[PDB]
Amino acid sequence: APAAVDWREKGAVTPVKDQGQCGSCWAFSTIGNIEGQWQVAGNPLVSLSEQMLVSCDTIDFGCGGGLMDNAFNWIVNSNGGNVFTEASYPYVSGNGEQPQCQMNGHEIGAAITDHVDLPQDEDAIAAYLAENGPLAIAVDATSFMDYNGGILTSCTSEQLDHGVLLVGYNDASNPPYWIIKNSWSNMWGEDGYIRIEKGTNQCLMNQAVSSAVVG
Ligand SMILES: COc1ccc2c(c1)C(=O)N[C@H](C(=O)NC1(C#N)CC1)Cc1ccc(c(Cl)c1)OCCCCO2
Repeated sequence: APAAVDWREKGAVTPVKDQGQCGSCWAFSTIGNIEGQWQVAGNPLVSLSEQMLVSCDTIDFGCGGGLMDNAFNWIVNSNGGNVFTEASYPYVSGNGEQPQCQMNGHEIGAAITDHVDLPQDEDAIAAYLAENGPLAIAVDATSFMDYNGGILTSCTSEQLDHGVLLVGYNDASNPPYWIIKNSWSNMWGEDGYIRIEKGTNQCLMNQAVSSAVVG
């Protein structure tokens, strides 16, 4: 594995979005992973629609939450692997509420076929992240609330409550660390991002790692 990766540089990362007062982090993590897997599949990097999932995902609970795996299933089983652009289906549940699903009028910006679950091991993950790009992961976010910058090495790691996106890492560093993109706008952490210690299962990060599949 490389000493450090960061798919933000490779241009696989859309800007930091805001999920608002709605429990749709599961939908951001999902979309962000599909954003990066589609880019890294050699396409124009494009912003995909989180509102699609929030309003239309019948396997999940919209603004009440969900699982990244179940979004991946619903996009395949229910939407023929199709994903609408942000542009054509903009995010509107920012202040907590859940508009009805509208299937028409939007434009497809990305397609998928399957998803995969990755091992609860950290070098393993580092090995998939660096070969494939941003990975949908779930975290204990308890210590994200008080986060203000730098490398978190004393994270509460007792329960998975939050979907986020893993975009890079760095072993050359003391301690080594992961780069994670959040959905709490660029006014939080380090312009939207948080760095946590790598190699201790910080915030239980290796527990629920997944990614969609393109082509
Ligand atoms: C289909 O709806 C479900 C079903 C089971 C759920 C969860 C949602 C769940 O608790 N999801 C977390 C979540 O939705 N967090 C919110 C935020 N921000 C809405 C509160 C975000 C989340 C939390 C934990 C997690 C995953 Cl993959 C996602 O790993 C699985 C741990 C137990 C599964 O908990």
